[PDB]
Amino acid sequence: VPGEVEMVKGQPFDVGPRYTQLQYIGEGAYGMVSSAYDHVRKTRVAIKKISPFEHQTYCQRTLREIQILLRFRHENVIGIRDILRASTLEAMRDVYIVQDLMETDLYKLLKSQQLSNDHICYFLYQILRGLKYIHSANVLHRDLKPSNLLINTTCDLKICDFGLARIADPEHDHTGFLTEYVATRWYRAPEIMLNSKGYTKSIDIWSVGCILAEMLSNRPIFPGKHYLDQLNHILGILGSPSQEDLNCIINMKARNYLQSLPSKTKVAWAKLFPKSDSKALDLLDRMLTFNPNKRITVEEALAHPYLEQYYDPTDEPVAEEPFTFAMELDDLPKERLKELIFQETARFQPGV
Ligand SMILES: Nc1ncnc2c1c(I)cn2[C@@H]1O[C@H](CO)[C@@H](O)[C@H]1O
Ligand code: NA
Repeated sequence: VPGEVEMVKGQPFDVGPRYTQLQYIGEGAYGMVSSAYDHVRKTRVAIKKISPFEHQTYCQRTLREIQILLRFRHENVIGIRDILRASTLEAMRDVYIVQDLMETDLYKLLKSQQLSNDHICYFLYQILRGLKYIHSANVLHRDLKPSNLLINTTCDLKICDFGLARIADPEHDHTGFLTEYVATRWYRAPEIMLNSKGYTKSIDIWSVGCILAEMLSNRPIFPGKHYLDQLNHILGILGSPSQEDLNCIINMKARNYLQSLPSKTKVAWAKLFPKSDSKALDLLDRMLTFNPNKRITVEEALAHPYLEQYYDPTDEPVAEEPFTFAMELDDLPKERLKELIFQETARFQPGV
């Protein structure tokens, strides 16, 4: 009963005999994710097809994702069940990451129903419980948003796609005005368009800040066409930055842009969100600060009263050891990255 190559969309998904009955799950600026029947574990799983190697940048992102996910182990973080790839370096064209199948994502859920303050609260907790574990290893997701937040029928939640993940390092965070980035625009912290590369845990807190407002209204906050517009959507709600708040902002252009913007007063949350728990609104406020230095940490957030029903310090594991990368890897020929990916996946080879 051979066959293999079922194709999701119009691309091959060579994962059989183990898995068959493939079904496209969705996007992935990264790779393509499908669901399939695992014949040994006799259960349906999710399997992402990554096809890098022809782009050094993709190679980097794929290697980081793999290396991190292979080393992480946490309930609110998606693990890797197996990794399929060619037994020959030369013949390896893509990598197949087999992961536990989740029913939906937070984005699909927000589009289908209005969450109760109870659901909103529980998902925030979980997101933060995973965030704590991730930050403990000094890792930054940098692309937290509704789609990267998988959820099952039992309301379980686990963080997604670490393709843009990197290690903190606030030493090389300054970058200059209007220096672009890859992460999803609607969730970019304001300092991203002003003077930051997003190399500090504060970048993750803002995103979660956006996600909370989102679960509270079933709509982005902050959309933005339109880079920069994004910067203006934020100021629209936060109001014009405080003096010393800048300021903190010595970047000629950044400081002048902000200066040329018509004064705008902050919009009370309880105003843009009438009928939402005050406890939740207070946390949000502390997550969406214009200044990254004043932004609430992942730990104080979990300790915030709105999560008091879930907060439990002896049941929110932390990373055993921090992580660090090259050291050269950023500037390295994509082929040498193919070897690292071929080595990192070695242990899953039914053979070598
Ligand atoms: N294990 C899983 N179960 C179900 N869906 C999954 C996963 C994984 I890994 C990713 N996705 C969905 O695919 C989208 C693109 O990354 C993500 O936004 C998400 O929609
Ligand atoms: Na994923």
